[PDB]
Amino acid sequence: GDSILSQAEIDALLN
Amino acid sequence: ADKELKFLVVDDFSTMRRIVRNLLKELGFNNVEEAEDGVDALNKLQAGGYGFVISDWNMPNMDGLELLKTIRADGAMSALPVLMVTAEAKKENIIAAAQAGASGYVVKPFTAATLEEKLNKIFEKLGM
Ligand SMILES: [Mg+2]
Repeated sequence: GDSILSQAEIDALLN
Repeated sequence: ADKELKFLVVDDFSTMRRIVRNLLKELGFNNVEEAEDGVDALNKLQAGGYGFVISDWNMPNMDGLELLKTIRADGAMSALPVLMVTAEAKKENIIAAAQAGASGYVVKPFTAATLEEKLNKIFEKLGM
């Protein structure tokens, strides 16, 4: 699913 | 947070490494080494002494994910904080990276502010 995420979303699924 | 912490900045693009190096300097970190790709990074990491790795995702010979997996599987490098710095931001990567154990993820271009934030949360989550 080639979907570009926002920095805000990356922080949400990372940690 | 020891401003003496040796960083290995990995990116196949010189200008980007220069930018990162300088953003680190602006933040107080002057102990910065550069690598051109995953293999070159590993060749340098074996020499021990590195305390943080900032790695680009796309590089020839050995990309960021493979470098991260390689570091996490090596007994000696295993605990090395690794911050992925890529231009993209595909959901798959974020997932892969996290799965592989990336300490953090940042989308370039980024500011010293953003970097400082990320570095702080990682130094925190850990112990530095
Ligand atoms: Mg690259």
